[PDB]
Amino acid sequence: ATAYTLNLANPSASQYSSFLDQIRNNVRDTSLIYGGTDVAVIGAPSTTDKFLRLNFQGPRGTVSLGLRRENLYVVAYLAMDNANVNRAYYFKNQITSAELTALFPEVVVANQKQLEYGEDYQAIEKNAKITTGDQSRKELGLGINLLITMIDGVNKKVRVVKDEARFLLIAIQMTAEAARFRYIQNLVTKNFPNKFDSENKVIQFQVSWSKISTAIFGDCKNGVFNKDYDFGFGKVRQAKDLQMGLLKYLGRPKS
Repeated sequence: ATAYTLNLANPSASQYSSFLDQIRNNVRDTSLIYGGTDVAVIGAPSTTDKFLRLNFQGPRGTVSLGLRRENLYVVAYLAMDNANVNRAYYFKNQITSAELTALFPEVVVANQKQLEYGEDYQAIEKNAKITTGDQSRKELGLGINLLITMIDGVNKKVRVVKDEARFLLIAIQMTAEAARFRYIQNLVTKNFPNKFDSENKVIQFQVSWSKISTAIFGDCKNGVFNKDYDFGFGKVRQAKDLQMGLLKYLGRPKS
């Protein structure tokens, strides 16, 4: 599969932004214009190019994440164990053994292992064993330095579910969610490269991806919604106020 790399040995705000735009440009169909806006839209499903590889390159090793091109959902990750041997962990309802070999060719078939829990946030959060606040992903925070610390929990280490789950929660939000929402991208660059607090607004955006994409696709004219909408953080009438980065595929515009 095609692969893009994020250098965490010498990080910079400009490089992080370029990384996110490479993801957006790879999966979008430039001929799709939703609600008269200039926001990128994911193209229709394909069988000739199903996955995308993202490499987190560090001074002491590289950890990789695999995503599905049709919706940016997570399918698997790659990391060396305590014996320095490469291993792959995957969600079975998302990818097959042969496809996994093409995605991560440095991992032999015998070292491919199925994950014992679902890829929905609720299931991953339970295994993360967070003990303060509402115990959800929000309590961990966000940021480049945080991604670096969480990667250390899986790079060249014996697998521990608690640490694996915490790594996945931050890796998914710093790639897929940041690609979908410029509000999240902007928080990361403003605070670069530090760890910082998350917000209720961040979570409200994430749970509303389908609803937001649907409103722009069928109830918006030249960037203006036909009625008021509230996704949790306030009333909105102009699509631009949502600062979207990538919309969900819902078909081609009518008329």
